[PDB]
Amino acid sequence: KPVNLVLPEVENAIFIEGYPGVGLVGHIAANFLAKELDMDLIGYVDSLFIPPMSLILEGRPTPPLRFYGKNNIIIAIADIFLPPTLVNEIAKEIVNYLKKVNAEKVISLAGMGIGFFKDTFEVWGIGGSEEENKELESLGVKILKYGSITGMSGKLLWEASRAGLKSYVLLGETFGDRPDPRAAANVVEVLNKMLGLNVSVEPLLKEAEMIEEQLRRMHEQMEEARRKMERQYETMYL
Amino acid sequence: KPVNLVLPEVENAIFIEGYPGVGLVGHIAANFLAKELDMDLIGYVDSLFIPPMSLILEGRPTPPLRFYGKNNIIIAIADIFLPPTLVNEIAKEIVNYLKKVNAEKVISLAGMGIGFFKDTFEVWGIGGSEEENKELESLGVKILKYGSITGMSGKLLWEASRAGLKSYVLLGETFGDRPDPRAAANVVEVLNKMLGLNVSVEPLLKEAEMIEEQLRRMHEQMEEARRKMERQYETMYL
Amino acid sequence: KPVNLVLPEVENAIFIEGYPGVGLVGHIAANFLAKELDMDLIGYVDSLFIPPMSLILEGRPTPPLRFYGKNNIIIAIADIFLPPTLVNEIAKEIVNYLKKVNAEKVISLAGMGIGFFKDTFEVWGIGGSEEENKELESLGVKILKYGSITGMSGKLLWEASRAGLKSYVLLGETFGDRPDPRAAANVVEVLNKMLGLNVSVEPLLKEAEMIEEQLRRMHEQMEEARRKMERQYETMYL
Amino acid sequence: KPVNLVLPEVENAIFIEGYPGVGLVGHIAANFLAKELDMDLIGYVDSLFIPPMSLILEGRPTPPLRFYGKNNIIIAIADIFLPPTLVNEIAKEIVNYLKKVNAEKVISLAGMGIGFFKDTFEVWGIGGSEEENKELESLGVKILKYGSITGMSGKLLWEASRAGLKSYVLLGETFGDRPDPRAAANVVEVLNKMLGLNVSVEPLLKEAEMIEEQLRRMHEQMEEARRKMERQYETMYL
Amino acid sequence: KPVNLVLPEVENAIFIEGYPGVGLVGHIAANFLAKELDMDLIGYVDSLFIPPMSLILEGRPTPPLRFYGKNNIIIAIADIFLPPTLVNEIAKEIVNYLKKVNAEKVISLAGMGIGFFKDTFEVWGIGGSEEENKELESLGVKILKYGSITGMSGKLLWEASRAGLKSYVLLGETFGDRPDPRAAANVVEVLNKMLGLNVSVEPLLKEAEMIEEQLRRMHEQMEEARRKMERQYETMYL
Ligand SMILES: [Cl-]
Ligand SMILES: [Cl-]
Ligand SMILES: [Cl-]
Ligand SMILES: [Cl-]
Ligand SMILES: [Cl-]
Ligand SMILES: [Cl-]
Ligand SMILES: [Cl-]
Ligand SMILES: [Cl-]
Repeated sequence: KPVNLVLPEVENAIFIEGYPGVGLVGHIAANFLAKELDMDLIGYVDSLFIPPMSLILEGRPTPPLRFYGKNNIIIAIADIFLPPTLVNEIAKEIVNYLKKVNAEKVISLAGMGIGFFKDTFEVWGIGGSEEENKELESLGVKILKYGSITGMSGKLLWEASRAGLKSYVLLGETFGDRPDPRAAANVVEVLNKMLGLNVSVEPLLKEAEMIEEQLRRMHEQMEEARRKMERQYETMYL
Repeated sequence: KPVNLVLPEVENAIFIEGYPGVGLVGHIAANFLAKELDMDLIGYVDSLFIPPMSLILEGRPTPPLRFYGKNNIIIAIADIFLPPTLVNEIAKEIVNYLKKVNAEKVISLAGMGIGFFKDTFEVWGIGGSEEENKELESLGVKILKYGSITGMSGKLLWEASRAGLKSYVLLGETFGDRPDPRAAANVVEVLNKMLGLNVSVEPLLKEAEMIEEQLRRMHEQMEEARRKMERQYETMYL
Repeated sequence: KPVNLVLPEVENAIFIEGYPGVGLVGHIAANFLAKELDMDLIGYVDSLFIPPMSLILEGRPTPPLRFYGKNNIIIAIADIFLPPTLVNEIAKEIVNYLKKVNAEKVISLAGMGIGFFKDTFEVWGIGGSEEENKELESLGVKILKYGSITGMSGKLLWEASRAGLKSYVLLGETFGDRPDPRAAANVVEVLNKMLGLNVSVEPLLKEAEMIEEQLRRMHEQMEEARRKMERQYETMYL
Repeated sequence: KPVNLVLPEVENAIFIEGYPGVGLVGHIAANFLAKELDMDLIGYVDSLFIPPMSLILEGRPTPPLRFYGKNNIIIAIADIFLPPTLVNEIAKEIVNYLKKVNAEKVISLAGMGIGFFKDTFEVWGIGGSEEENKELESLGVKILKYGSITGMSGKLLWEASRAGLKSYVLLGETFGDRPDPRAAANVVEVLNKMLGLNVSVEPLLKEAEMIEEQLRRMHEQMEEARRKMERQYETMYL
Repeated sequence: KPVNLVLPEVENAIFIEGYPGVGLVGHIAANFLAKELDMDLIGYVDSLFIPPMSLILEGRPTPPLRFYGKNNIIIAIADIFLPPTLVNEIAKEIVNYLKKVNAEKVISLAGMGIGFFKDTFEVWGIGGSEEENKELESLGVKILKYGSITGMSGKLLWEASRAGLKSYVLLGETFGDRPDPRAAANVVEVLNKMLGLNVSVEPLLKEAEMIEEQLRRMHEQMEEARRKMERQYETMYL
């Protein structure tokens, strides 16, 4: 067997997947939820085809593909992109596990790279069947009419619905070229409504401001430093 | 088994295949027929070697290789190019299914990239045996004397005929560098005669005009906008 | 099993192979013989690793690797280059078949890319053993002393001789950069002497003249057309 | 199987691994310890996927992946980088061996590429569990809070701890672009404290000085030589 | 099984291997010995992963990897480089054969690419164990202290010694960028002393002179020809 899921059964699990993707939208959202709900590391994906590494998080070695849990919610995180065939093999194992445990919901978190000059960033959605499309509509999420969703999200959407599970994908609009905690927040907001979780997305919006403030400040200091050096060169040498 | 066909039996099926190819001729033709005959999604190809995705069509997740049906006609569609060995594996499974169900006809839809400065775009044809060549001649389709037909179309032509099925390929002449709904229409016209379907190719010809009108109009507005900006720069700054 | 030879037994077969190669010498020679001896398509090579296609010849679908026959002569043709390991696998199956049927002769047709400024184009030869070298000498074919022969020809030469079959390769000298029906003719001439076939190589030499006449004429008309356009531009605009 | 560990059992082994990596920090450290503790070559990794070579050390042929030993300490050395899947396969076999022999400690030596203009080069650490983190803290090694450790080190850290073994990684800060015996020395110092070995890191610090002195001296002589040649050209030819 | 050695048993064989490598030193040496000792072609390596070809030597088809013999000495020759894993597989089969027949010596011939401006070209050596190092010392061959020997030579050295066979590598220093019959001669001289063969290396040194004389002469005639053409252009056209 190329891929082994090492993951305890969690009956009627709500499974949320945020693999790396455009904007890191899914990934930031999933990681934020795992943190804010004080989830434990409950399992991981094991395969010879996952390249050798340990991530170190709060001084604990963790594998690159892992599962976090707090009673009934599982969150699936990855820190690497993976080749297509391996993704498919992992998706197979995940869907087997979700059938086994009669998972209540299968939710994939994703990003949609969508220009620069858009006023507000929406969250789009798609459901396994018309029933799930209706649910998403009733949380005021725009349903995606035409498109493609590649990667784990796209495969889970199809595979999980085909196995009779209620499956969804949320796609936060983002620039498409950078980590975007704001778009992740939009997605986490939709997830609050969907699951009644009441997690504040403030720390996420704070994080975004602090990054942008830091960038502005570093650019200021860089340019101020070269202007000082030019003025200094001229007074010394003209 | 590398490829699983998930497809109910349709006795004495007329199987039509329009995989992506030059001009998207086959693909547009097949997709148009599926739509205009209000076909249902009846099946799909499943394989670890098909890269992970869902297509979203009218807000429903669908796999990239799928089958549409309406009583006795099956239409095979793909939204991705596929590597040669996988194509061969899919062809094997398709031909097995068509033997099983005693398919009446196996028709591949394709394009022939053929210059720019040709007055009219023809439709060529080829049959599994001289019997099918004769049929195509009697619908005034030119028989291809010398050529190669690569991809699924070429393989099905040979494999299906070798298994005792009546097999054909229709090739719409096209530019060779762009989606061509007009050439698809030519092919759909030939398919009407062949199967007595009376599907209007008007919406297809309309679609082509609207695309071209839109392009012309956007190019007009683009060029008019830069001329305005030049005039504006000059009045402001000369 | 990666490669299946679908080929009826032909006792004491004279097997001639002309796979694509420098100059298309082998290939043109083999194809010409098959045509001029009104051979039938008697079989083919079947493998998932042969890329999907049908060639269309005289309006009949044929596979890319095929066998032509007329009582006791088999001619093996291919329309594609193939990767080394697959070539070896095909060679194995071919040699098994030739042992089975006690083949009388195993002849590979090939080209030798050899400069531009040579007056005459020779045909070289090599035999499985000194006995076959002697035969070739007695038809005034130069024996190749040192060299390598890659591809199917080289493998068959060795494998067929090692299985106790009389094996040969004929190599028509050619430019090395273009289809050369003249060099093919040289090879077919040697094959006439070797097998007493009396096939005229005139149509081949005719074909070469007509191609060269067409090229000269097109180049004339091209250059005459731009001279006319220059004269026309000058009279219009000076 | 694809990888065979040829290695005698050493009960309750202290296993130290220094595979090549940034700075050659791990590698230099491990190699130095093996030498200074007069270890014997006790085993090696054998695999068809290890490229064919012998290293020659003190006139003895040795394989590229080898194990050195002196009563209870095993040191694992490699002289080549290896592809990820092979690394994982080797890690599997190593961890199996370490379970078998109830290894006391599993220590990976590594480097951390970390800029140029840093005052001191530290040594960081990480442990399989909080118990080992505590040990490292009590030798005044900074515990790594966040990061990733790729390669054999990262995999062993996780795999060995998951099999109930006490596992650690030491990471010497280094420039990141060159062999760094100084950083290796820092790591060997930490290893002395951890295992009570009292190995002098002087020869290592000496080695670093001699390399740097040699570089400076060669650059001096090069530049002095071209200045002499310029002066000589001018006196000869002006 | 990927590689079959077709090679009669030769009890207590002296096995000499000269696979292509830097300078073609090994290869020229091995080939020269096979010729000068009037060896017969006794066997070959057979594998689907050896690319299809025949070499033609004195008008006989031979495989690219072959074995020459004269009572008790086997010489292994290859005319192609091979991928690492295949080399390892061939080495496995060779060492199995050498255990089977209780081979007396396993000698690899190789080159060491080593600059341009060296007065004399030495021959270095290395032995499987200290016993063989001593033998080589007693024929005044310098023992290599540190280095790596890649390819078949390196693998045989290790594998054959690990199977209890007496194994050696001789490395002729050479430029590193061209066929070097002189360095091959140096190696053949050492092989004479080692095995008491008294083969004159004169024809080899003669061959080198004739090549160099030919090069000088061709370069002379080339340059003399363009000078003549310049003089001729000037007298015609000034
Ligand atoms: Cl990341
Ligand atoms: Cl200045
Ligand atoms: Cl498309
Ligand atoms: Cl201006
Ligand atoms: Cl061709
Ligand atoms: Cl190294
Ligand atoms: Cl001067
Ligand atoms: Cl060579």
